[PDB]
Amino acid sequence: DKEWILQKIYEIMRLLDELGHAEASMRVSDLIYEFMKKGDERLLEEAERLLEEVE
Amino acid sequence: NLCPFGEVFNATRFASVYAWNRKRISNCVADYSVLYNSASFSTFKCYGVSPTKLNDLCFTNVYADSFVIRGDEVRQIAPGQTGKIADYNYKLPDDFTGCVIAWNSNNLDSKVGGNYNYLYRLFRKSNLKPFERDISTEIYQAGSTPCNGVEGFNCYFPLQSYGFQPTNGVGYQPYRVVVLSFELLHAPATVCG
Ligand SMILES: *[C@@H]1O[C@H](CO[C@@H]2O[C@@H](C)[C@@H](O)[C@@H](O)[C@@H]2O)[C@@H](O[C@@H]2O[C@H](CO)[C@@H](O)[C@H](O)[C@H]2NC(C)=O)[C@H](O)[C@H]1NC(C)=O
Repeated sequence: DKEWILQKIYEIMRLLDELGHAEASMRVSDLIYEFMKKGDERLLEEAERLLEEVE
Repeated sequence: NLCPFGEVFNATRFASVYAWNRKRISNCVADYSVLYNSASFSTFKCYGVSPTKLNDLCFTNVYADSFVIRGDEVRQIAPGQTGKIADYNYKLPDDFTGCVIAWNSNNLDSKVGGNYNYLYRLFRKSNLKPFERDISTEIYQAGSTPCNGVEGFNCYFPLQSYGFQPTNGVGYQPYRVVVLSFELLHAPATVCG
């Protein structure tokens, strides 16, 4: 089930690149790195919030 | 016969951090005072040596590793550090001897709409060894299923671009980084001040 989080965060930063918002994408990329080192799932919520602010 | 620092610091194009470029400096006079007193660098941190004594030392070889990273990642180009660069792109050893020099290149490496030419590695099976360069493009398997060369659910191309835009905040602006590794293991010494 953990794997679904990685896929969703990944999709968010890929989407942000396509919207022309590189800074937001780079901010989310950092969540991918941290996620894959931890059991902290709140990183998904943060990535989702960043996307909502951008859109 | 001065060392080709101009070819390192004033290069038209820098390498991606995942594939850092190593220039060998040898059989020359390294006028380090040119770099230290240029006042064009934001970072000039030396390990195992003070920058003000470089002019008085000889080295066996000097290797200049050049690449581009973002501002907030500059602190990872140091001994003892961790992070996506320190772990997957460019690792410096705990006993590193050398100088890390970096400067803002927002007026060179940034483009309107974003410069996506520079790449970093986000996914890898394990951490890099010191001064290891991994330029494989094999798709990373994050999940339980085999990828077999196909991207998809939990299978990713390991590299991700840095979208460097002129309007990015400072931590997201590009920085050109040159790491001068000093081989101070005694030998005939081909690089002198
Ligand atoms: C890297 O290049 C800078 C700038 O070089 C100048 O501008 C270039 C476009 C080209 O026209 C060069 O021939 C010019 O010299 C160097 O900075 C200059 O260094 C000289 C010598 O110390 C000094 O007199 C100038 O005032 C400096 N100019 C500026 C704007 O700082 C820099 O030294 C070069 N770095 C290395 C390692 O060679």
